Amino acid sequence: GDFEEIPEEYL
Amino acid sequence: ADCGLRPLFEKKSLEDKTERELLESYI
Amino acid sequence: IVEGSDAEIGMSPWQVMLFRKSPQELLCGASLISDRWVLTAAHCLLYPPWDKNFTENDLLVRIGKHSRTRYERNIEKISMLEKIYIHPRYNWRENLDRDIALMKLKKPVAFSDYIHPVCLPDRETAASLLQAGYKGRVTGWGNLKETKGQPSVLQVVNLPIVERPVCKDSTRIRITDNMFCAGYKPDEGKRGDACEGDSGGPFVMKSPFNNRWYQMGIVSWGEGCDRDGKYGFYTHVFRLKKWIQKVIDQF
Ligand SMILES: CC1NC(N)CCC1CNCCN1C(Cl)=CN=C(NCC(F)(F)c2ccccn2)C1O
Repeated sequence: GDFEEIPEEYL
Repeated sequence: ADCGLRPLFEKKSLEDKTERELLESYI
Repeated sequence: IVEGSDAEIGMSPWQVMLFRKSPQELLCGASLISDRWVLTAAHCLLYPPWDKNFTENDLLVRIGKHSRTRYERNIEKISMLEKIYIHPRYNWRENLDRDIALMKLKKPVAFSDYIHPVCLPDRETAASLLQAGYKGRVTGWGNLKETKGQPSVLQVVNLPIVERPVCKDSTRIRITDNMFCAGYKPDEGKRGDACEGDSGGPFVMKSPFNNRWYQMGIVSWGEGCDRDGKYGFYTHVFRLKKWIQKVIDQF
């Protein structure tokens, strides 16, 4: 949702 | 073995805005 | 948290956010009891009635945060789950009895002024502190009211432990020993309570004996958010202390 994007490396 | 001790408070001998409330309750 | 207030930076170096990958969103609160073990409420991972049965490879653990939405660069640390552990005698069918669970990370997290583990109670500690009237502290990124919406930064609220009798007369749900309620009476004036989104978070008490913080309860369930006459029920960590130890010993 309204959350900032988290770096790909963690997904 | 070093839990419950916060780097930015207990560690520097600093209290927070309300922790006292808890102590004052343990009457 | 309803009727709470913004937390001070580093006020909860053990607070954890259970993050849902897709779609990215807050799942539950949690607490760091070890550099590799995180404790949380058991209904955050499993709850059939709502078709909730999250698999380990479905979440992320964001530790060291103050902001709810922003990826606080250079501070927070996101970790991956290796194995989820739910209490084998967890009553998701009736009253959420034994609503506890652990989460072993794949890589240990590095402590700092923002990330530090909390102490688990011992029979003695638990004995002298778990008493009606003795306030504890609850913190989370949940709703601000029962129905603004979410907060910007971590919320906090100090609440007083309530007597067994009172708790039981405030609901129709079967209140067991593995749980205790906390909150202010309608007359008492003060309010406050956890709410949807706060589940899993840590209910702690600072020991006046050695000034170390302890997690006595785990935010479990409730009927409405901050209603007079209504209280909040938290998992009684120490009573479930044995299962916790066993799970970490064996693994
Ligand atoms: C609304 C909340 N209020 C609080 N003070 C603290 C946490 C809160 C979050 N709710 C999440 C957990 N909950 C889940 Cl899975 C199901 N039913 C809940 N409440 C309704 C109920 F009647 F009390 C209840 C209790 C136990 C089992 C089933 N239903 C509940 O609470």
